[PDB]
Amino acid sequence: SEKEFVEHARKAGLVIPHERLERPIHLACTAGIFDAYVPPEGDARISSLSKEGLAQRAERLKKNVASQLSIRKIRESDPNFKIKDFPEKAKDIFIEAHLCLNNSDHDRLHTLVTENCFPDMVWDIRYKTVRWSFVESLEPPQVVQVRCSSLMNQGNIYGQVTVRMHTRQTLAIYDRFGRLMYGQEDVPRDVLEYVVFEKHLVDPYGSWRMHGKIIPPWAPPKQPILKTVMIPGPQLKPWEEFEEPQ
Amino acid sequence: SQLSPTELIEMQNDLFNKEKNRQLSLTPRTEKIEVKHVGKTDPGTVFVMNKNISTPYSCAMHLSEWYCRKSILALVDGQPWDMYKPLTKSCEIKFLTFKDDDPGEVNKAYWRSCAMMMGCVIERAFKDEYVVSLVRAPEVPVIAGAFCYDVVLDKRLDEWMPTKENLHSFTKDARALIYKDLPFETLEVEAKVALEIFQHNKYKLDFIEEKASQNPERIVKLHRFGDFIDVSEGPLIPRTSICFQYEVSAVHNLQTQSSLVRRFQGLSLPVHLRAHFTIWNKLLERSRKMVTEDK
Amino acid sequence: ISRKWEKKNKIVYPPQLPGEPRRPAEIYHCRRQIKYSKDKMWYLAKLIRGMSIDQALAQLEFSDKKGAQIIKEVLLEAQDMAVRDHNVEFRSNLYVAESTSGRGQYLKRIRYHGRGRFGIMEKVFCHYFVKLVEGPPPPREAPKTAVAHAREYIQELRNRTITHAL
Amino acid sequence: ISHGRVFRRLGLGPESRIHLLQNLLTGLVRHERIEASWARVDELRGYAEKLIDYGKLGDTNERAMRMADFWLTEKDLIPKLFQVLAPRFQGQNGGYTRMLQIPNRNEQDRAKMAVIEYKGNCLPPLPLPRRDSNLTLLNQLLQGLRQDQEASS
Amino acid sequence: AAPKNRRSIEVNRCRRRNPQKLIKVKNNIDVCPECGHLKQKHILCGYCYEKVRKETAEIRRQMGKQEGGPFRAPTTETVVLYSGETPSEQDQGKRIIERERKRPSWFTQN
Amino acid sequence: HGKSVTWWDEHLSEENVPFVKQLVSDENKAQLASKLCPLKDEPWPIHPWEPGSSRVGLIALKLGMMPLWTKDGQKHVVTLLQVQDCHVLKYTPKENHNGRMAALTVGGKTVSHFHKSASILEFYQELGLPPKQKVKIFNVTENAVIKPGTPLYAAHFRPGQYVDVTAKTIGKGF
Ligand SMILES: [Mg+2]
Ligand SMILES: [Mg+2]
Ligand SMILES: [Mg+2]
Ligand SMILES: [Mg+2]
Ligand SMILES: [Mg+2]
Ligand SMILES: [Mg+2]
Ligand SMILES: [Mg+2]
Ligand SMILES: [Zn+2]
Repeated sequence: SEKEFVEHARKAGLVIPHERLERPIHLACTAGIFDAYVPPEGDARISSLSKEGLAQRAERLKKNVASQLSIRKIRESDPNFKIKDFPEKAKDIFIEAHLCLNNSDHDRLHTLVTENCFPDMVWDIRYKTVRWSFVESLEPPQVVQVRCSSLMNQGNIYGQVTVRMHTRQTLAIYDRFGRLMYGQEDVPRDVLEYVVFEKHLVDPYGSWRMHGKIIPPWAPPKQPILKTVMIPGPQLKPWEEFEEPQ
Repeated sequence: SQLSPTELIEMQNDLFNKEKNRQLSLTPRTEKIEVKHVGKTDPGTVFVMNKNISTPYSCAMHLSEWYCRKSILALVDGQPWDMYKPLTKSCEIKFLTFKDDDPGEVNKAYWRSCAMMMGCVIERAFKDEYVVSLVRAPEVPVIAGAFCYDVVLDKRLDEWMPTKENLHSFTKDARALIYKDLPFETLEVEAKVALEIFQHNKYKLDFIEEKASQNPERIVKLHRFGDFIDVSEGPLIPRTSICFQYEVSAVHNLQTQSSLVRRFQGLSLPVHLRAHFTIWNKLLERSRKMVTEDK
Repeated sequence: ISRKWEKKNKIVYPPQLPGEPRRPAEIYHCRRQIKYSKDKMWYLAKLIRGMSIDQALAQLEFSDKKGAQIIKEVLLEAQDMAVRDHNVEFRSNLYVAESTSGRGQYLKRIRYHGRGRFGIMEKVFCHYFVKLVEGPPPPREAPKTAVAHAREYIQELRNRTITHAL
Repeated sequence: ISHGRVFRRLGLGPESRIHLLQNLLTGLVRHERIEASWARVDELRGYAEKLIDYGKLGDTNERAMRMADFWLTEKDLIPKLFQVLAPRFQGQNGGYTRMLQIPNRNEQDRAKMAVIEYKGNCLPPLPLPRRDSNLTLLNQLLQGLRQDQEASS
Repeated sequence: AAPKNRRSIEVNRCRRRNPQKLIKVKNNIDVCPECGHLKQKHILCGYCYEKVRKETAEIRRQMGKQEGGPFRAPTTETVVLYSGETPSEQDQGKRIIERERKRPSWFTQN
Repeated sequence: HGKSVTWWDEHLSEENVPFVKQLVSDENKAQLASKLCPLKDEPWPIHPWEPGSSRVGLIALKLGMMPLWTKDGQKHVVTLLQVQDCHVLKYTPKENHNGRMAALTVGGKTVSHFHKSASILEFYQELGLPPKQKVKIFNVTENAVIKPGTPLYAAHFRPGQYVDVTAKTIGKGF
């Protein structure tokens, strides 16, 4: 008669077990972004100008003091690094990383995107079906700025490169039942992004990995979704009356 | 013109659908409109609907099935609105039922809708050898005996009052229309296009011109359910199946120096407000009496 | 133990070609190890088969069974999954396609009678399974009319052939 | 065979039946609104109607005082009955109390509840079932009959 | 007595699923006009009554603090007044109950 | 369509509930008082009495019991049976009911319209009488047929006659 149940699952955390790790956790990439680049509000109109856009961006590279120090830091840490050749490598990484999501291959995506970027592009589309393609690139990519941070705890240096890319993409997200959800397939919408890359310099391997994606505050709103949503009203307990803010 | 009754109905449906596609094509992209629910029951609810394709019935479906069945007329801002006419701009919505303390707007709409059903039955009851011309549906208050519809009949059908069986035949046809579930579709149509729809009916053309004179934009409202198209003023109930008790009471004669109009009167009650058999017969007798209220 | 109802929500269908009929949504939800009994829970499950979710909740709102509250929680939390995890708009457009009750793991105890005798007591646990499908509820079948019976009987008399004929 | 029996078997017998209604009636006088089982509240309605009738007799009538002595088990309620409840009810003859069916208690027993109260109590009003307004479609049709009937007759 | 044979599942299913033993549906469910919740036609709304009961308890709790003794009861009528209100001429001569919250909508002053 | 249950007093407003009660009440008095001329509304022909003929019974209400004494000093107990509203409802031909005697239908006391079936209310509307509580079938020969709608009174029985009584006894349960 004396038989009872087992296996009740709960997640409990304390400070003591976390401080008793014999081998400290090793992080391949930093968590946050050191400095967020602030593009001027006129980039939506400068992008239609060829000479003005290229010349202005080139000056910003050669005039920043902190950026030039970071560029020299990468050169000293690792030779054979060229700023001119970087955007073509960054452009190919961007295309390859998204094509991995189309094929839902996670093994390749781990090498392309970083640890802080992987959950954002996988979590939501885990059970969905997306179809992403590249058609054109109206403006060649430009390097915006380069930053570095020296963590004296272990001597690790991370080199973040911010790249502004004007891309023409065709995005269509399908529901798990096979019905269309977000966008069409044959519309080449023009999109602009400020992709931030990251590379570990102390690591002898040190692959170039995409770190984050920065959207300008004044960016146009994204295309509306097909599904209709309803924002629920405030749940009211019986002894509380509704108040209308104005 | 030589148009059989089947062809003239088909012509109007093709014309009505062609106008409907034009209105849909006027909106190339789906635009999101924020609708705030100012109803007593559920304040603070915000809807995000699509422009010109989202109807308040679809707005009600987000809440529960109770709003789908109880609600009859929606109140966009302060203007009465049908439950199958698509929304246009961001606004505030409220649902009105029969149970509310001021069902005056809903009561008028129900009285208008039942008049339209009688016109469909009357038009498609006489043989093709006789000509039936629908004039209008005069606006009578619910406090009167019953709703009335004016129909012009053939010149050789002047000395003919329908018998008791003939009057009951209209009710049986009306109940058959109630049996099938046919939604009411509301469309805003330009005045000249409306004249094309009602080319055969001289009286309808005069009615369209009179209504178009009250609006600077020369815009009129058309309502279609099933295969019948008619011009009416004000909104209508969303569904045909709302009516439960329907009956054609009697007919009356109004002779004018230019023409003779037949006034068909009938009394109806909805599913929600159905009455007892004893009360229904008492109300049916009053509907037999003449109703005279035009202005 | 067996847990296959939970894994039915992970099935991903291939994308639909344009022009094909819209695929109605299917939501699978269940609750494990409910203290209510298996047979008692069945009557509640039989009640709400084929009804829309809004009227299914209304019937279980006023039911006095202890399992009425348990089932109502399951439907409410399954409705939230349908409108959020799935792209099911019109949260009132769902109907209970299938509901049933299974048996869980029982605990055995000793029940005393007297004269030194005893009886084994079974603590009863049951599971509840519900599947919600987007769309209006299907129409319930009406009983066969007089003409339907006559048509079948005449058809039956017309299928007859000479038995052991040639 | 319970033909003609208007009373109900409650508690442990005829004596316990009175005492159960004695405690309920005392709570009803002090608080002016109590809720209990529907069967017990229905029985309590009959006594609460006649207790006010004894209160109207007066503070000097000996029978009323002895009757109120037994039923009001708390001795600070007798002055209240003869000086608050009795003076308040002078117009109506039998419309002293209201009974409405409260939903079932949220407990295991799932009993049928009822709420009993006195008219004009100093408490928030109960959500009484309100009838349809005269502007409703059915009422408007019937008002047409009355206006026509009163016009001729 | 003891059973003679085991009941087959075919017989048990007929008995356990007879229409009498099934749960009957309820057709007297309606939406409350005031709060929009569910209630039966002959039963007061559960949400509205719970709204009243919570307020009644607060009023009675204030009365208890105004009569410390267990056998202290007023000999006069009682009137409840909320914030921003003063007793009327007809309300004089009666005990006053003060509540800090604003007067509720459902509660009606006379 | 799961239509909700309804009753006559559900949708009636407080200002119309007294009106509807007056409306039906006035109809009953007009209908009952219009049937008080059986011989002035073209009745069926009346035949003289013949041997072996059967008359039409009534439907009455049992009030109570009283003691009664005869001229020889003996004591008897009499039961007060009151006829409240008795009208013949319908007549069935001889060959359609039994084949030997015709059937005459008699109703009971007046009841409310609001609690009867649709067919029952419709049946009385055609005749023009308020609904009855209990309806019984009487076997009557062809020479004693009465036009439906003819009122009947307690004078139908003259003192000195022996009569039968049929009614449901007192139910004592299980
Ligand atoms: Mg022992
Ligand atoms: Mg055993
Ligand atoms: Mg066992
Ligand atoms: Mg009894
Ligand atoms: Mg007991
Ligand atoms: Mg009683
Ligand atoms: Mg009995
Ligand atoms: Zn409520």
